[PDB]
Amino acid sequence: TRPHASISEKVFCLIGQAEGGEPNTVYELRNYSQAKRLFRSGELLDAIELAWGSNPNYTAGRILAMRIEDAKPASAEIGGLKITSKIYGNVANN
Amino acid sequence: MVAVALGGLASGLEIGESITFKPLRVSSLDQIYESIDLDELNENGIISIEFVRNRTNTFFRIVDDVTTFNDKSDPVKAEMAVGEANDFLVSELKVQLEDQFIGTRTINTSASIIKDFIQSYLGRKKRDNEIQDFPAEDVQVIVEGNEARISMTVYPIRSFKKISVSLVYKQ
Amino acid sequence: ASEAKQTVHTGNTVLLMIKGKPVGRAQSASGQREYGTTGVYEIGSIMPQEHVYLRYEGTITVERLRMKKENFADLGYASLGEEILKKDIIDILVVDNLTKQVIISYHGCSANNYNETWQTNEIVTEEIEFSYLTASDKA
Amino acid sequence: ASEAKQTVHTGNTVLLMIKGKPVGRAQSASGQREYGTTGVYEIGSIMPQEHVYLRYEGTITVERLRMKKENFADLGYASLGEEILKKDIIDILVVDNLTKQVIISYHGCSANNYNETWQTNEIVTEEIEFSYLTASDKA
Amino acid sequence: ASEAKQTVHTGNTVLLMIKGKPVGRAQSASGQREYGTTGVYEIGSIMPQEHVYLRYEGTITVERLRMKKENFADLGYASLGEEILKKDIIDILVVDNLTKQVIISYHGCSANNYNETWQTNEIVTEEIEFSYLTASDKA
Amino acid sequence: ASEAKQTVHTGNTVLLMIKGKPVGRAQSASGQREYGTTGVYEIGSIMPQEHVYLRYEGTITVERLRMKKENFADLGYASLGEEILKKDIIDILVVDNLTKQVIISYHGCSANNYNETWQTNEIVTEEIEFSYLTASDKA
Amino acid sequence: ASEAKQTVHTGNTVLLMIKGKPVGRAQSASGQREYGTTGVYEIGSIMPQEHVYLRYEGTITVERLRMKKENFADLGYASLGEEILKKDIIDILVVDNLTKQVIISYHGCSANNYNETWQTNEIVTEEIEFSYLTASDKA
Amino acid sequence: ASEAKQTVHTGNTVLLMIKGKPVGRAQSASGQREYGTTGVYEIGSIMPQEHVYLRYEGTITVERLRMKKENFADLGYASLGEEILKKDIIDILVVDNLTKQVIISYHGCSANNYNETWQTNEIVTEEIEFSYLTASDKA
Amino acid sequence: ASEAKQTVHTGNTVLLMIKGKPVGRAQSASGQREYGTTGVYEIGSIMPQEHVYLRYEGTITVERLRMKKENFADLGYASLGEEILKKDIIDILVVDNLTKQVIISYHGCSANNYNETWQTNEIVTEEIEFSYLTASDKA
Repeated sequence: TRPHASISEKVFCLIGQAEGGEPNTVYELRNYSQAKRLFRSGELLDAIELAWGSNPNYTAGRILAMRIEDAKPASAEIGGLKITSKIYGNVANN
Repeated sequence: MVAVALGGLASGLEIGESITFKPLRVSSLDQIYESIDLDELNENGIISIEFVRNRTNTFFRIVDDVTTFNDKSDPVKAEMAVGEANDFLVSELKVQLEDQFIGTRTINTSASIIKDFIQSYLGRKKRDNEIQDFPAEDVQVIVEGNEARISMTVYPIRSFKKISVSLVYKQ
Repeated sequence: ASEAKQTVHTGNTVLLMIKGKPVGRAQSASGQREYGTTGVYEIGSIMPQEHVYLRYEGTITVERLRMKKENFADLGYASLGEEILKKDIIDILVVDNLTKQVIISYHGCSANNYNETWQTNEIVTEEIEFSYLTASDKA
Repeated sequence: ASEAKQTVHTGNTVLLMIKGKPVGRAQSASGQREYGTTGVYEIGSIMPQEHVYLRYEGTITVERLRMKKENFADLGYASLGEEILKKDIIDILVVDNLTKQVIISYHGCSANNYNETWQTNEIVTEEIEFSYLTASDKA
Repeated sequence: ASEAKQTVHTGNTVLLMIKGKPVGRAQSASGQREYGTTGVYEIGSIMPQEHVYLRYEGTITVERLRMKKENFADLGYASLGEEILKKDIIDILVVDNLTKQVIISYHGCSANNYNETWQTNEIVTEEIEFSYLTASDKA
Repeated sequence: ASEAKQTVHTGNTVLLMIKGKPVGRAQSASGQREYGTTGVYEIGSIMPQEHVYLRYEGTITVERLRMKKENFADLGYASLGEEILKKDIIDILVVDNLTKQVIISYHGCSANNYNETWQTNEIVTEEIEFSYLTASDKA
Repeated sequence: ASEAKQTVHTGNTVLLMIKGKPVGRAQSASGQREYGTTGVYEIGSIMPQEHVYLRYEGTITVERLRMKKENFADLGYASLGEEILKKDIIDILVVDNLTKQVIISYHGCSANNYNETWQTNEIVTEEIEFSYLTASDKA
Repeated sequence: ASEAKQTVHTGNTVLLMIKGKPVGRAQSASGQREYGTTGVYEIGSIMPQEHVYLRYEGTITVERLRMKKENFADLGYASLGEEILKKDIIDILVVDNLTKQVIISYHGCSANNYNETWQTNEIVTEEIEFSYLTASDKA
Repeated sequence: ASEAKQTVHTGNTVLLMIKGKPVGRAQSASGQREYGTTGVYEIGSIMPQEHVYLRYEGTITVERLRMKKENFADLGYASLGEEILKKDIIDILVVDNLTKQVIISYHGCSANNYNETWQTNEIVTEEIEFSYLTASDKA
């Protein structure tokens, strides 16, 4: 069932204390479902939806965003494997 | 005999038209398979039939035309409709090349003339919508002696297969 | 002066080819086109604001001396009576004589008229005017 | 150079025949045709998609010096006044002088106009323009 | 007599330039304009009271010999088929050969037709007729 | 001749403005009115004694070429479907291009119909017919 | 001039689509609407006090050349006889050719008449006039 | 271009047949239909809620040149005076000339009017307008 | 071509006769009829069940140039004033010129209107429109 049905030129930048996703890398954004997938929490997630929810008529175009943090992923060495989390931040410990 | 029925349906379709999601008109199917099972079959290149009870009606539709060939990277091999269109187009191009050039009138039928004939043929086929598009500027011909080596590109008709809806209720 | 070094094309150094066959003893080949250039005007401005290309129209006329054999009627490119209904679309090329390199091509010509003239103490002449889908040049 | 070996037809080596009789001292014979080539266009495309042959139309004009006897009025092919109503359809042929071989034939010509001119110190001339059903060539 | 002292412009001392490139071996450049001058009349007076300029219309025709390289189709200013849809507005200048000083400029030309002619024992020729927005002269 | 000195208004020297914005590439603007002039008659007299103005009725039609952006549907003056119920009364002005001086004003226009036409090889056109409360001119 | 930069829509750069399929070789598409604008009057005032939109009415006419295959009767959008009773509501779109972007949409068209014409030496033509519920534009 | 490959029907390649006999020298055949599309409205909503097909009405007009023999009066399909009362229902077909394949059929035509015209120096013409029960197409 | 062999009737080969006398210098003769074809409908079916011929109505219009003698008023077929009350029913025939064979006959014509026109530098013309009981053709 692989084929199936299931159920502005002025580019704008945001930078600040995001609390989700790998930092030190620019991300190009188009929809806030993409934002929640990456920027789980913090002021950047509010800022993106504010930019696209800024005005009843007007909206920001594609947004360029970076999490500016020194975050690193949780990891473990056990058995014969080294295990690394794809998530970056304190939440990866869970 | 289900494969017989599928062959009777496919032979009735337009050239290049897919059996994908077409009705089968089978009465009842001894079906074990559900969605994940259908994924397992189709990813393996095994055609599967799904029973669908609509709100007020019932019909049996076939999910895809994937061929037994496993590797999906080349849809000419993996997909039957693309292969059928490729076979018919190639046979027509073969015949037209035969008539135009292997009449062997002269060696003076230089490479540029062959390039022009190719481009006119692809233009006609674009006009017929037998092909989606082709590069006008990226056809090359090299001729030496009695032999011409030709390379061309064609963009196949790009089919559209998947949709996902995220319905949200508010207020 | 020499053929390889002259900077201008001439009738001496150009062949006229149809269906892969050179047309023997053609006299002229005129190409006409019209892009239907329409200008856009307004109230409040004298000048045209812009020009839009509405429709493409093309014509080619080939003039030829009546060959004894292999004239257009016998050679099968022109036709007479109901035979027009059975003549498929034909493509004409204009090629360099030296390198056999396409100068321009008239993709899919189709006839408008077929004109003939016999006259006292003069060579018999023929003329066909084709409409064609599109023209293009390569290499 | 010689008649048998020249590759181009000329007025010297072509006879004009009507009703099986050669037309003596004809001066020219012009053949005109129109296929009514109409192009098909659409919304969404500048170019013509295809050309369709709507209607066939043909004309032949024969120019001749006024023979003393056997001019077209006396010979009975042209006619004057109500006599047009009684002249049946006529066929004209263009034939090779050497082998008496048909070059083209104009099946069923019928007159449009019959023009005459007398002038000082000049040969009298005649002209007929026929419409015809169809043209064709054989052998 | 000399170039610096002659009081009349001539084809010898004028260059035709397009997109900053001189057009090699152009033969003529005709400029046509119409102001749509309409006269105003009344009941009670025979004469026109005044003339009003209703609409501005302009045309330029450039005739050129078919260069071996860099003809208008190859050089990219003219175009064939659907390529017209992709050719941006082009500007043509008429410049003095001596001082490279603009005589007139045709702001934003766009093609109407692209005409070609091959003929026996004659130089191949080309002709483009452009519509243009406005003309002007400076310095 | 000149704009400042011509005694008659023309489409070249008049702008059409709506909501303070000039309408780009409008083609015509027709104003129609009816005063409902009824004549008063009697027994004892053939002629009308006087004419009374019963009712005022007004219409304006604006014709425009379909702009790529900012057509009437996108620009928000025309509307489709139930959106009519939400479009407030709109005022249209006819202004001199030179001095930006009001020639006439149509106080409070409201649409009657919104007409569109796509056609082969032709520019897309639009037409709106408004009813309006009153017209007036100032200065 | 170019397609991307022209400011006015044209029939060349617009596709007509029905049920997700482009209509091949359509000739025109006219959209008509009426808002039923009624004016409100009184005793004591000549002018209309306000205009009220009473009823929405819409029509679209599509003209098309009779395709050999896939004409409206064969393609299943038009219908003949009692088949009308079984044809569900259909939606027609007008789309930009370049970006496949909806210009306008006619939500739920339904036929009023289906007109055909065969004529001597002319292309066969077809016309359907639909009534539709509402129109709208997006993006 | 050719008959087998052209994508559009034309009057050249379509026959008009009645009672199994081809109609010789017909000039046009227009088909008109009306579905009686009525819209449903309410109090509380401006738009039409739905459209209902109330009644089917059909007309076909055939125009023909008055054949010497076998005109409609002599051939027995049209009739004059009380003879109408005795002419049974007749069926007309529109067929492809090439494959003799039915394009459409007008089941059970019956005449509305029979119109004739004699005129100076012009071909005599005839026209019949039939009402018919239903139309349909097969294969 | 010839009169005996042409397959189509023409104004040249048809005479218009009234009361056994040929009408000299008539210009046109139009015949109009209506059978009053009414369709029968029901509740429970969209289509018409059958068509019934309710009433027969016929008209003929004859246009003629005003003859010096023997115009319709002088010849006694038309009439002016109360003379209509005394003109009996008249029969008009349309006959072949060659064999004097009746093509159609209009049994018992009677006038509706008698129209005349004098105009500067033009031939005077006349027109009568008759109602008639029935039409028929024989042999």
